[PDB]
Amino acid sequence: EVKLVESGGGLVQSGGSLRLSCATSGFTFTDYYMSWVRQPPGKALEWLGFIRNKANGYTTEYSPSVKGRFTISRDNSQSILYLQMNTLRAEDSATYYCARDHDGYYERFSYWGQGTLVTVSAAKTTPPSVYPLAPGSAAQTNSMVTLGCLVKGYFPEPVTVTWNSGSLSSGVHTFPAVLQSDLYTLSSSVTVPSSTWPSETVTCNVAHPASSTKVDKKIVPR
Amino acid sequence: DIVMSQSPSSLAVSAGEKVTMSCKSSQSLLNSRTRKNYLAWYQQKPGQSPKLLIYWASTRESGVPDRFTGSGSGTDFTLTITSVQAEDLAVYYCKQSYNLRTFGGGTKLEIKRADAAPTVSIFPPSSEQLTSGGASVVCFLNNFYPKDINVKWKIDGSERQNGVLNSWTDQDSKDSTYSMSSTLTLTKDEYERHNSYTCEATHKTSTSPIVKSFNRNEC
Ligand SMILES: O=C(O)[C@@]1(O)C[C@@H](O)[C@@H](O)[C@@H]([C@H](O)CO)O1
Ligand SMILES: [Mg+2]
Ligand SMILES: [Zn+2]
Repeated sequence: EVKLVESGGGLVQSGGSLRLSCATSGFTFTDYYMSWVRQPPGKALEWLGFIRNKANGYTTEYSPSVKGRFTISRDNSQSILYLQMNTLRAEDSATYYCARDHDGYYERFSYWGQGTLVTVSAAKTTPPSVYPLAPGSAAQTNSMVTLGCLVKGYFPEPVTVTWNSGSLSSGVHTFPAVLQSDLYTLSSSVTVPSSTWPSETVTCNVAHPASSTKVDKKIVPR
Repeated sequence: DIVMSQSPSSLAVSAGEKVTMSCKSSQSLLNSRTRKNYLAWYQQKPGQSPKLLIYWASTRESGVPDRFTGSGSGTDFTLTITSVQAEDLAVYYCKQSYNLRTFGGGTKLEIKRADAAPTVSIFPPSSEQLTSGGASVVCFLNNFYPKDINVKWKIDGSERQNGVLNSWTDQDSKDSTYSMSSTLTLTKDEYERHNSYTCEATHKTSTSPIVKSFNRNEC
């Protein structure tokens, strides 16, 4: 299997520097150009630069938008791709992707990483408060029951939420975070048969990488 | 100097129907040496990375369904989707690689489906939140269509608008519905001055609002 995995994203202040890495496997790394592409939240993809393959001396090119400020490199022993960013500004806040590029024959980006989120801001890292969402003395018995978790007051993005360590997958909605007085809040709902809860356990697993927060919140009745 | 532009910015299509979208380059992408157009299409589903669909304008990548077809040449390209499926919900980007690389601005494809009423659930503040002085009340409005919806919060029968935040999900990849969360935040002191908390949803699927409520005395 081909694998590309970005790492290194997180919070940085304006004017700072930050280096992203992209670990690859499942293909002959040296045969391929590699590109970095970024995407501000809810905006379009922007190509940033590439580094060529061994046949082309591993030379680099950049978009005018970052040339002279961003530098791309590669570790050909370990098949890792790098992106060094300097003098960062708000406009640089985005999800950064690495992508496999040209091989000398095909014109395509065959594979993309999952992306790493960079946030440029002066605000401080704040861990989330995670609160269970259980029905009050409501109808409850409707063949189904909807539970949730409120993930409140964190910074920066992102957070991850799963249910029953991913075991509950269908019937889950996670609502996009909203920014308020410098803090994000989101919620997640999960829907299951009420014969199964609270007969069986339902727990939301929340992680906030910026603060290395890991939370398991069991949803308890009453 | 290769400007890429796409059209439309967005549209919606019902399942089973055809989708047509356009991509223009400020200069020809046809490479004279290889006689191919250096133009690729990518699909970015909600919450996912982009995925290669078509390259060399018309070559369909292995593992990509036949209903996706790229066409065009020179400065003008088209991606056609026949028999659209719910899962095709995505933003579609075109990208030139004739001179370095440049992406178009994307086309957002929404799926049209039959109107559906929301399923509404209300949740009182947890004891763990109240302990620290705050009180959030949450309402889920799940699996409805179309996206437009109104939520009102009433406390002891009176509407309250301040301290309310709303968030819609992206359309669902399987049932083409939306969901939305409405969260009302109060201080503990103010939460404890009132008894009834109500979230009312008005959606075009009924002239009757769907009302969910809880009373603090009953907690
Ligand atoms: O600049 C290049 O290294 C490259 O080979 C990249 C290719 O994608 C392609 O753009 C090519 C041009 O067609 C020139 O041959 O240049
Ligand atoms: Mg749904
Ligand atoms: Zn050069």
